[PDB]
Amino acid sequence: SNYCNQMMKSRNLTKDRCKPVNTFVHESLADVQAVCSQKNVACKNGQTNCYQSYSTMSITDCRETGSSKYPNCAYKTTQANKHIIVACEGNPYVPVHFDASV
Amino acid sequence: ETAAAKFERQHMDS
Repeated sequence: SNYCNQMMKSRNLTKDRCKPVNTFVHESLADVQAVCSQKNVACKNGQTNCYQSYSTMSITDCRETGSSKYPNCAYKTTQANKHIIVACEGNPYVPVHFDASV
Repeated sequence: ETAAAKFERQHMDS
């Protein structure tokens, strides 16, 4: 379906290039922000302010087709129920980077 | 734009 084509665009992720890969989360703001107080793990980059959600979450992987091309960005929409990993920073202690989904 | 605000624009679809 077209969910990804729309989302990437309305969230300005297709402005000056086509962001190849992007994950969206279909949970409450409160639920996502809560991960910041869940399972502390290492970030992909070596830092240690990342957290893995205790629960899987309803997400959606957006990945540009091999045939896509700016300014006509095109994505395959893939839905999933998976644990997310985010880097939390600041006060309030909230997500500032999406690290991974497992 | 803040890092937090960017996270939402990019990954938040509640």
